[PDB]
Amino acid sequence: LEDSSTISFITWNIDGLDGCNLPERARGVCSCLALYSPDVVFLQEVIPPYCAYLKKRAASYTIITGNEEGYFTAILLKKGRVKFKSQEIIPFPNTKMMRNLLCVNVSLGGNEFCLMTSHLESTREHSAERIRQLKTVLGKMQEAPDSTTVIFAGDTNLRDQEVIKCGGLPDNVFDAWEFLGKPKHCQYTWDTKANNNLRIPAAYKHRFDRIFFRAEEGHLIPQSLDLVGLEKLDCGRFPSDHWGLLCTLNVVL
Amino acid sequence: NNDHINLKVAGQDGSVVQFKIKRHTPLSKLMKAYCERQGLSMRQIRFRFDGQPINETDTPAQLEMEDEDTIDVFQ
Ligand SMILES: [Ca+2]
Repeated sequence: LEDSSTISFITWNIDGLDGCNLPERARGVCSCLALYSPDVVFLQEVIPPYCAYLKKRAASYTIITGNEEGYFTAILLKKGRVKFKSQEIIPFPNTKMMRNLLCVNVSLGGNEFCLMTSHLESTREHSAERIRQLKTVLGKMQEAPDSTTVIFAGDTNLRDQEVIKCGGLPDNVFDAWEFLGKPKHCQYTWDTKANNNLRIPAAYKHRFDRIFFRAEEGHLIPQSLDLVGLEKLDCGRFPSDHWGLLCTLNVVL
Repeated sequence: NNDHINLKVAGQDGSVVQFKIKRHTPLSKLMKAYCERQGLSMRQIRFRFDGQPINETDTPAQLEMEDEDTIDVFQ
């Protein structure tokens, strides 16, 4: 018996820009992935040394990258479950940090998907550009064919009231966390009190990592949302300064 | 009613595959999905339900399907 109506994925900024403890935290992330064995992984802040790790540690995922230099995004597709159809990279023209929108059209369970990830512009001071990128993303989600189901999951770096100023998610787009009732246990994906990677004890926390999806009503139904990477590794640190998000959804024809 | 049903497609091969579908979704959507997942074309396989062939236009509601019903598929 096989269940074609449930898909799972994780999205996770894995802090490739932190060079100390690179091999170890990488193995940590791959182990978290092996535990849950998601159909898709959305990775941000991946460096080339972190890709090579995934080729042989997570050799069961096909890998598609948003770039090759510096740090970029990546989407991992489970070999056998997911059928790669096509791939597309949409630039952010004013990006000062080489950010972009990576789009992967796939098949999963016989359902057409367009999967998108990005690592929108960072820091408080670049809010204006971060909102412009969100509008491009929001924008690209609607260009997609009515037949396909678009899922976006990434490190939006978004702050409170920024979505409110950008003009709000559009009618056929929902936030998985808002859909499930804004659960408390997964409300912060960047938490400096429960995470000690960046080593800044001042207690700032945000919902940087967010899942958006377009779909007609009751045709894509978020079932659960959970933090991952809560495991303190051997060095005492966590795989990243971000918690990852694990999402299970129902696809309904 | 925010409601759907679970349908199973069973093959000659012994494989059973579950799908969720709303009661007024045309079953063509489910047939097309099964062909995509299994890598089969419509032309070679046929779908039946309680003995009878399935028109693409027919809904679960019209065939009075119920949760956990099974569609049979033949090569
Ligand atoms: Ca970082």
